[PDB]
Amino acid sequence: ELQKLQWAKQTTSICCYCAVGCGLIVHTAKDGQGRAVNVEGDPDHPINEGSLCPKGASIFQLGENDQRGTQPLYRAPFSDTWKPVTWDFALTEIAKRIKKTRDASFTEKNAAGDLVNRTEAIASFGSAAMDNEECWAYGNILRSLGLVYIEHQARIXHSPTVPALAESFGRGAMTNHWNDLANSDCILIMGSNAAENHPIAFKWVLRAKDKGATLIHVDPRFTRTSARCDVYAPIRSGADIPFLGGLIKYILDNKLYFTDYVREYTNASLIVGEKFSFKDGLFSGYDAANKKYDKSMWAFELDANGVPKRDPALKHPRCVINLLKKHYERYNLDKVAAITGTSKEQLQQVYKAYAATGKPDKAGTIMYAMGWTQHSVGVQNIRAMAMIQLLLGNIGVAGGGVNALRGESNVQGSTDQGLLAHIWPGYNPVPNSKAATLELYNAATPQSKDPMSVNWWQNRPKYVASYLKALYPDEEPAAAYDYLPRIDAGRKLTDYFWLNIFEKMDKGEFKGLFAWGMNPACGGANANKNRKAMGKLEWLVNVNLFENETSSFWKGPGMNPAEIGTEVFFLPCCVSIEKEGSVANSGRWMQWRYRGPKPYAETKPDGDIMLDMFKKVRELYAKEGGAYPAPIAKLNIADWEEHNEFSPTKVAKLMNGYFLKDTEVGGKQFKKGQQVPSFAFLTADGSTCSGNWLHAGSFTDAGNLMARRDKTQTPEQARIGLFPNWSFCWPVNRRILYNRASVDKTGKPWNPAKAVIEWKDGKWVGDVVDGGGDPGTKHPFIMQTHGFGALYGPGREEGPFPEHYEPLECPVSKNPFSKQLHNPVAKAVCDPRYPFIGTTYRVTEHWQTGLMTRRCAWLVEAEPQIFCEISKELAKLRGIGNGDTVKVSSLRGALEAVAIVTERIRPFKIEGVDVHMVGLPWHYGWMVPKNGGDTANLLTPSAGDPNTGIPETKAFMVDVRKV
Amino acid sequence: GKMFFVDLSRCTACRGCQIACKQWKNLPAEETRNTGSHQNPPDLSYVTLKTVRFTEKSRKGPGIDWLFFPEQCRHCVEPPCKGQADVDLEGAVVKDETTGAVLFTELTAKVDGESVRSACPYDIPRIDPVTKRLSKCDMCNDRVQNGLLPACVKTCPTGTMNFGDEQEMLALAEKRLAEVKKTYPGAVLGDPNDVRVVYLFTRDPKDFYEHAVA
Ligand SMILES: Nc1nc2c(c(=O)[nH]1)N[C@H]1C(S)=C(S)[C@@H](COP(=O)(O)OP(=O)(O)OC[C@H]3O[C@@H](n4cnc5c(=O)[nH]c(N)nc54)[C@H](O)[C@@H]3O)O[C@H]1N2
Ligand SMILES: Nc1nc2c(c(=O)[nH]1)N[C@H]1C(S)=C(S)[C@@H](COP(=O)(O)OP(=O)(O)OC[C@H]3O[C@@H](n4cnc5c(=O)[nH]c(N)nc54)[C@H](O)[C@@H]3O)O[C@H]1N2
Ligand code: SF4
Ligand code: SF4
Ligand code: SF4
Ligand code: SF4
Ligand SMILES: [S]
Ligand SMILES: [W+6]
Repeated sequence: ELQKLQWAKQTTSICCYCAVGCGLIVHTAKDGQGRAVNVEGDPDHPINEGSLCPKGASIFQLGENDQRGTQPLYRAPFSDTWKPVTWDFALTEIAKRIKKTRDASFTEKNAAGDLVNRTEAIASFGSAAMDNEECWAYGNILRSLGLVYIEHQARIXHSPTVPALAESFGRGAMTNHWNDLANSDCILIMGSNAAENHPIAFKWVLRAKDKGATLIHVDPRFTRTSARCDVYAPIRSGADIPFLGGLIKYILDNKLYFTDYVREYTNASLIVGEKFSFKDGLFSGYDAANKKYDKSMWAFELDANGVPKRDPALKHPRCVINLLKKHYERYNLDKVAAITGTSKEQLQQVYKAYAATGKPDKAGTIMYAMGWTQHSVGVQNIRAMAMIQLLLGNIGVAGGGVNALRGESNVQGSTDQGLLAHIWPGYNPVPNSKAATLELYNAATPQSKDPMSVNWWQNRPKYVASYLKALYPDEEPAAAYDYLPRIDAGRKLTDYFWLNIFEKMDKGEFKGLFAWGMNPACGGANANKNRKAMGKLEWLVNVNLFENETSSFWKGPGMNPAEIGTEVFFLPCCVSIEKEGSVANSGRWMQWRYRGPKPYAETKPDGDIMLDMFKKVRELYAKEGGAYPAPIAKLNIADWEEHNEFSPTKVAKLMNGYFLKDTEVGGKQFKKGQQVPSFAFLTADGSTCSGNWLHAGSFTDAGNLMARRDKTQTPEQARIGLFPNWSFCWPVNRRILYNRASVDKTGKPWNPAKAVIEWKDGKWVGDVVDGGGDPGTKHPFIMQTHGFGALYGPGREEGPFPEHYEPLECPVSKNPFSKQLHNPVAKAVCDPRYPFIGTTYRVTEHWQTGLMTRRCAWLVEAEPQIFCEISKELAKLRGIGNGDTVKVSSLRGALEAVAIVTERIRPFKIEGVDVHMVGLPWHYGWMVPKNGGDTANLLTPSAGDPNTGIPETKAFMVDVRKV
Repeated sequence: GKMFFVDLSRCTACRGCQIACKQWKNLPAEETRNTGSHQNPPDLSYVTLKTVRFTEKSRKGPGIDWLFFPEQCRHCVEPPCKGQADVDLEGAVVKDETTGAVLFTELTAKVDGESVRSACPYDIPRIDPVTKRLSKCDMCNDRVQNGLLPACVKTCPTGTMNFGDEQEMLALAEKRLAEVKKTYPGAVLGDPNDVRVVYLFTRDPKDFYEHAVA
């Protein structure tokens, strides 16, 4: 035995950093009764097999860290010091702030006289870091209290992309999963630095290369990823759509599309209306006054029954595929090479390697993460990726898919639980003020008269009603519908989002903010503005592991605490390894993890903080009345708790759901109190509750499928690494989405040697089939209204086909592809004192704003200080020596950093001028360590895209000077 | 005996290995600063048994050859360092006969530390300026004896770090060298006959570090 581990209890956990979802083994002293003594990899976990990057590998030092918060702290207005306080004090006083703010601000009905039952005077940030049961509980508490301004991380990195995937495939989520990358014949990493940002993914990527795969990195910078790819192709910032449009023209010109797949499974054969046109960078229906499109002008020509007309011969000139060929003929090699800055030989090399996967028995995958997709045409960047993949038949197949890598360990889950302003759990929209009744809310789901089209979203009334039953089980859903807040049908949706919460804050329009598991004073673009703007709050509640730049904004650089009136409650939460619950990884794997050490000092799990806090508000309403009490008083928090504490287990069971009576559904008898076995058995009549329909099938009478640790696989499962008995993925354990597309109309795989599903003897074998039905009886994209993979995407604001519009304002004046320079549906100053393109990105060793990793000695030891990476050319021009101190400045702020002069950064060539890109990490903050530096977000602008409402952190103008 | 095979053609410089070594042993962190590199700590020391060395080499066309070298004691079959130390006090350095591990005991405070480092053809040993103890990678010999992989090997996500019986590892290194040559045709095994840590280099070992090979 090893003395260190000999007397400790061994439990399993899941990494608290990135969305790979690596397994841990935690050893805890006194057979679980004391502190952690060791954290390392779980050798049995099939994603990491024991391996950890330095973030997971250092979780012992994160947890057993004596800089962690120990008890609530209170900061009285204008004080220059924290006073330590009891949980009782903190939470009772926070409950009184909420009540006072709500009673004073609540609006039954807006201007137009519509019912809205909301408060706009309190906003909430966070968090993808909380467990799935905490995320769900959190959303329901904030909405019970009437909040609409409810945002977290997902807004910044995933919101600008998800609608690309939803339009193309019918769902927003990563299409495959990490293990599946090993099955790919060609891996295109584009807007991702996965070797640093998803490091255990490279176990599977280098395994794909062992099996013959070509690895391609397309990045403006040569990275740790780049060092291990076959092909590094530099691209100038914002030239992604030229690159991908050129790949589409290459595929059609050279006839490398998967013809049968394209004919049967995509909307290639659909006939677009005569009103569709495109000329000089504008599609038909353009309103030049409102900078907005009439999308009805893009409608399909519908048959007598209301079904889009198809020409399966693909001859009709208004066939999607024919309009597609015509749209992309402008993206020739010379034009694309000139704008991308990628050599013609290297474009040809990448096009020929990747388009070879159009072969039925070859698979290409695309990995992207955040990259530079933040801007107004990021959604169209991801559309082009989706369309390429559909052309090559790489959707639904092993080694295929669009692997939109999620960032934070549970950003998939936090999004699924609706911690964004526009969604309830399970991607049911938040009602607007015109959705007066449940019947009317339900009236908006489009129907299909195509019998082959499953159009699964028609089942929405079941999910909404089953949802309202888990919150308000004694009310009729129609009645409960009126307790939850509604947004203005009149307002721009982006008015309720991240960037506008900061804009509103800076105008004093908020009394209260919850900074729950986030560090906005470092996370938000233009930190100078947001730090000042946080002054204009009455109260700030911060729930975090450590004191930080947000909790302590009032004593930050250039701040005088005396002048600042904001009252702050700092509530210290427990680490991931000190609590039980589930996190949903990038692959939709919902994984259970267990408590190892008891919470450090007087820290609490988020669930207990939020439950106790709400209970205080409810007891306060039940003593002194106030604005519209019913939503608060009737919420069923009883199903959330067990032995007086937040119960992850009970909340997870409520999320899956259970029958409120004996019921017949899909011709099967179900007893009241039974767990719902799948969302296929939810009802709209109040027979069923489910906190989240996606979670229906996750915790059944069979028990907690998320806590399965079973590596049992049939040979066809093990050949592609599905691991279907390891935890549980939504929907209903379908590991690869769109898998019906992986077989012909008889149920035989395109690639037998890597089958996903196969029809053998009356049954789908391998993965769980994505949509029930015999081979050749259903369109494969069951969440699509029409049931096809959309090459032509007429629900996108920017147009049905991706078109290059220049996202770099400052150094570019001419569009080679059209007369239209910028997105015609979307005021950079470009002050010439700031000639360099600044960009922010990550390193392997630090996490987000560095609030967690700047407290971890081993990670600071490897990356102690903020740096600025620059080319030798820019080094030569500004007289900067390797390691010299530099000043980096913009219109928004300035900071000092260590120059790294490296050949890994090259100047761009834009309209025959050298433009220098300068690279900073955004992992640093003024609180810790000494000499670390401050956030790169001192430099960034808080001007974003009218349509995305997402800030600009990847291309902003700076100067860099030797100091 | 046991052998590491370290395939540097697979390394992402994640520095999982560097952090894992310190987590397993509960080693303190050095005071470091950025002096124009990701590399930190800059060097092995009394409290740093493994550091990932980063080297940028210019190449024709876009990008670089970015060379990563996670440095540790090579657990030499015939340890120079022992030969030097067995002159001041036979006992300070021993060889576990089970594992192959070359181990520095508490008795290294008695010998001339300076002299043992100079004997090491890989410049590996480091001195505690307080206790005059010699410290370095101990092969995680406790874990190995208990049938566990060393911390740096279990943590590695890429398949760079490999550990096992000297027979299986030399077998794997020969078979891996053949496959790797198809991408990095100048790839070589570092001193495969003298050491228990066999590095596969993608080119001139000396490009990875001055003491990459003897
Ligand atoms: N180690 C580590 N891992 C993390 C995180 C962390 O903080 N540290 N954070 C996580 C989170 S929350 C997220 S959302 C993800 C983000 O994951 P990534 O998107 O991989 O993260 P970044 O390093 O910000 O950006 C990726 C790459 O995009 C490149 N890039 C910049 N502009 C362009 C462009 O115009 N085109 C293309 N093709 N590439 C461009 C950058 O040079 C960089 O190499 O990572 C997650 N993982
Ligand atoms: N310039 C620039 N800015 C960026 C980015 C960029 O690329 N460039 N990236 C953007 C992106 S993609 C994102 S996702 C945001 C991230 O911004 P934030 O989420 O605000 O960043 P952090 O707070 O550092 O993220 C981790 C947080 O989780 C908390 N935490 C950990 N475990 C728990 C727990 O159990 N409970 C609670 N309550 N908290 C816990 C930690 O204390 C820490 O505050 O930043 C954005 N900002
Ligand atoms: S940060 Fe991501 S890759 Fe690293 S150990 Fe954690 S989950 Fe795995
Ligand atoms: S073998 Fe053990 S002691 Fe040696 S470098 Fe690896 S983790 Fe550190
Ligand atoms: S590498 Fe140096 S310290 Fe390690 S066994 Fe060899 S001579 Fe001794
Ligand atoms: S853990 Fe493996 S991939 Fe990462 S630096 Fe160490 S040897 Fe290289
Ligand atoms: S994220
Ligand atoms: W993110």
